[PDB]
Amino acid sequence: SGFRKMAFPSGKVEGCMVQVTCGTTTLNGLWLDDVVYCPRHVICTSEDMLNPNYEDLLIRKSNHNFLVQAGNVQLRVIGHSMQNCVLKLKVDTANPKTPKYKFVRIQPGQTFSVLACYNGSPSGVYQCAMRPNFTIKGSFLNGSCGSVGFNIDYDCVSFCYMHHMELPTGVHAGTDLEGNFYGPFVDRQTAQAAGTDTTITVNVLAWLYAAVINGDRWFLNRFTTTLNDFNLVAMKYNYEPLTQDHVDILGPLSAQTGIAVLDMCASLKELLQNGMNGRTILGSALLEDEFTPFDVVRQCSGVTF
Repeated sequence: SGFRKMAFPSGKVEGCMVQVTCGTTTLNGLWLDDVVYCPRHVICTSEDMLNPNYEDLLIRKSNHNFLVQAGNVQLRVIGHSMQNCVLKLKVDTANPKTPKYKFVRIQPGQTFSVLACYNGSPSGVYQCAMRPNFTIKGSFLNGSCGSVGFNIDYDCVSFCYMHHMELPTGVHAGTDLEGNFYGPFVDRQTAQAAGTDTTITVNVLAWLYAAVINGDRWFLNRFTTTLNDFNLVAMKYNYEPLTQDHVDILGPLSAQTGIAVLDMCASLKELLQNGMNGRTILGSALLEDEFTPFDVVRQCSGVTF
């Protein structure tokens, strides 16, 4: 028992992190097989970021201008190309620690682990979610760019995020590993603001199931609701609409606890309208939405990698 914000073990990813320098800019790269992936803004000066023409800036760069260091040892760059907002540096050595891997593009509501890195060295690991406004609420200092987000399926690492930028509201934007930004964000120092940070309803319900499994039961009431009635109330509180597909996804947690999804929706409706009255659920005074149904099943059944 107990329920914690749990990250994937980071060992497989620690083995892929390198340092990339172009002139005075140092950030992180991901070394898989004989390719190093990094944010294309590695080629930019502070001044360049106000209005960069990446194709024009790249013409001034050769292979030998990209300095790649893997734990104190220099890698030889034999090719470079830009794909969307990432640079692909071809190196003459395959990473001997390359895990089985995939590049995925995740949906809002999906969670992943971040390995925060500086100068190609791991600092820490933590769990995030892709927000409905396509930002993440990370922890990233200057130097953190090229840090990656990932999920592990037994022995296979699915890379879903590469860190590029911070919005002045303190939230984070980045790309998939094909270099496409999540959401409308661009790698330019121009006015960009996040949209409404809506709450991931299906994730809140998963976490309420987690609470019941772990004996935290004070919020269970004698009520039920309908999807349409729940969604009338949810919308008022900037919760995402709940769909029949979401109900189906919560099936396993419903079955484990014997509490119908619509009964748990009725408990959530009462928590939204009444508040917590100074009580806590799984050590939180807020409704937590960064656990997916899959995350709850995994943590409550002890799945390993």
